[PDB]
Amino acid sequence: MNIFEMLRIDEGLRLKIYKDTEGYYTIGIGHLLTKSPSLNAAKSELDKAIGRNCNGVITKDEAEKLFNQDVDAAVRGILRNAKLKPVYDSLDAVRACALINMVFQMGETGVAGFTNSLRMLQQKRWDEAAVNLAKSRWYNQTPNRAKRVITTFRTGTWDAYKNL
Ligand SMILES: [Cl-]
Repeated sequence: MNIFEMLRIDEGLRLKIYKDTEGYYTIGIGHLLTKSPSLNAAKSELDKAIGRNCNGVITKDEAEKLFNQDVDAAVRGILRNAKLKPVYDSLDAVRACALINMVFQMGETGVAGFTNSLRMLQQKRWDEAAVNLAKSRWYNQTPNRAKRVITTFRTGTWDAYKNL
């Protein structure tokens, strides 16, 4: 298991434009297109992103292209973040992927607000951090996903993803 397989499990893969859990226009492997309610605006962003006339749809290879780009951005993001970097550098591999997972899903700015969880993760207070992590809109809105990620932070293993 690696970050790509992990995210693939959490985001699924859709070739036509879809509304995500928050009702936002997205496609591929959780590639957010736009926060606006406009399908056309989403269609525009899709074309701009792919660099061709797609008319709301893409291929698997293009999806994977967005995907590779998005994963890289999250990492680069974390590494550039004053608040995220120290935590990220402090984690073992497996746990680091979980941080990437959250950033991919919510953005670096959103994750940077889990101040207390962040500190706990920094201190290696696994169980304590898992509890704090659960006291969030994140967990209340996407419970099964949030559970997998928290379990990962708690155990340092891929178990939450085994057998899926
Ligand atoms: Cl969920």
